[PDB]
Amino acid sequence: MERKHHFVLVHNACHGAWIWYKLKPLLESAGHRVTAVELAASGIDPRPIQAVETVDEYSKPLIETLKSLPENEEVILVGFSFGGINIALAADIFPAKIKVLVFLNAFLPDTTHVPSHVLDKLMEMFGGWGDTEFSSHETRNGTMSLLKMGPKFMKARLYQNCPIEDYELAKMLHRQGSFFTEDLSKKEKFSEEGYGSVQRVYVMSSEDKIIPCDFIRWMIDNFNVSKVYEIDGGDHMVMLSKPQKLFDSLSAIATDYMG
Amino acid sequence: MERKHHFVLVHNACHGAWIWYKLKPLLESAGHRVTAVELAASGIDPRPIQAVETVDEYSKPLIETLKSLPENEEVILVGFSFGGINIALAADIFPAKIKVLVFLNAFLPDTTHVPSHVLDKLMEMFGGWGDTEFSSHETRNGTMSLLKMGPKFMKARLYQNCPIEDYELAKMLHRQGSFFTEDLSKKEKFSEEGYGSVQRVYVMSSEDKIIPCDFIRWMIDNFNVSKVYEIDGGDHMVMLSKPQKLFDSLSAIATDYMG
Ligand SMILES: [Cl-]
Ligand SMILES: [Cl-]
Repeated sequence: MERKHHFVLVHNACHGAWIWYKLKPLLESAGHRVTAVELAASGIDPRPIQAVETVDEYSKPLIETLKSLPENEEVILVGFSFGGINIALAADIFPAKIKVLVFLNAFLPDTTHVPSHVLDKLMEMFGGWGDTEFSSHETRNGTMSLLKMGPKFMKARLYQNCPIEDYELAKMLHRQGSFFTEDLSKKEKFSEEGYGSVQRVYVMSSEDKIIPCDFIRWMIDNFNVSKVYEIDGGDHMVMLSKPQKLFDSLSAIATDYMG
Repeated sequence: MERKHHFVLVHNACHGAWIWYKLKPLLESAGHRVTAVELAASGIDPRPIQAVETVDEYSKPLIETLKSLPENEEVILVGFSFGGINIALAADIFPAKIKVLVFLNAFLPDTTHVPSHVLDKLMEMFGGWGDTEFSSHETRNGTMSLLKMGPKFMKARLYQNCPIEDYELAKMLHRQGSFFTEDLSKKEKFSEEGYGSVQRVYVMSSEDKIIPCDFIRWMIDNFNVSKVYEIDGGDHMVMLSKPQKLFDSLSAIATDYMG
């Protein structure tokens, strides 16, 4: 039998581990191991976002998950949306624990510009946020920009190809979050020796209404990847709209990083 | 077109509003209004269970939902498992807002024994807690007993007839909870003039492995209902294993209390 892999899955801002509830059993039925991280103030994490004042604090449960792996184990690290930023922060700390980073409908940062750069670029040309609620929270680290998605924005821009049940679930579970853009704009740039050394692929949905295909090509042109996979018909929440096709993409990646 | 109704849906201990993600759109597509309540320290509520020391505090979100209804509106109030206790507490406060109580695989308290009676009986009877973790927390008014479901327990006793994705989702979202047995033992008996005045029906799954079909009969024998509905092949989490059959039962209940 083909050697199986351990996938570590990292969710998007304002969501939680729960988003992987369709994908996780598909991977485990194929014989792979899956860890679905719950970031700080996400899902059922007990902290409010107001208590998590920096991106490193946000990302700590992922760093802990990697720190805790047995010696010499390497994972397939999948980051979704803002999850791309978290996996890049993880790869600058534990590069040798990661076989390949998988940027799934994700922010793909570089090692030349400040770590906020690709978010700043998107926020400039984002289109509408709809009924999304923006608020500020003042901290010792400076002012944190918070957001709470609105349900019309969710339906139109994130979940438009998802079953109604998944949209209802999402309504029931999403939380106020942050993209930590202030904090990312002050952080030291991601390193070529850490992050930049790790193998990376991109998986894009063809109907992502949040992270459009032109912006993705821009990111990749600033920071190349070894291969691009496309999921036809996926919305942004591709693990909910097209879990099987996502499985297929992940499987194809895993067959490339046998070794 | 026949008259539609507002269903207020109340989840079990250690879960949250999310359990209703399948049922809610089935009920709304038929023209009914649904409010899926999140109780305190449940789901994404921001409190820990330790902070909610009394069943009244636990149930506050449900009381608030009922208080906020316009004048003269009446709902079908569905309580699932522990949710039976919550809906009896609500019916003792706002009996006039409730067209009918639906006890869904639920604890069905009486107006004769102390409020904890049916919980205390199940706890004497039941020998399948498995890898459930039991613990205490001392409050200024007494010991509060807590529980955290174990995953094996969940699979065997609650989710055995659910899709594997539902079980994975539940692993991702269940929380430490409580049946408030000490607080319920100290509380005034449920009243005849409030709770006991409201119409009530029971909906039972035929394969409930935590609230056994014989114990349901014992409760109903102890405190009668207008009508009993049975969902064939449902496990305890029948809104996840048999959501269309549950929708059928609720649709039948709405037609008997039509107005
Ligand atoms: Cl995001
Ligand atoms: Cl319960």
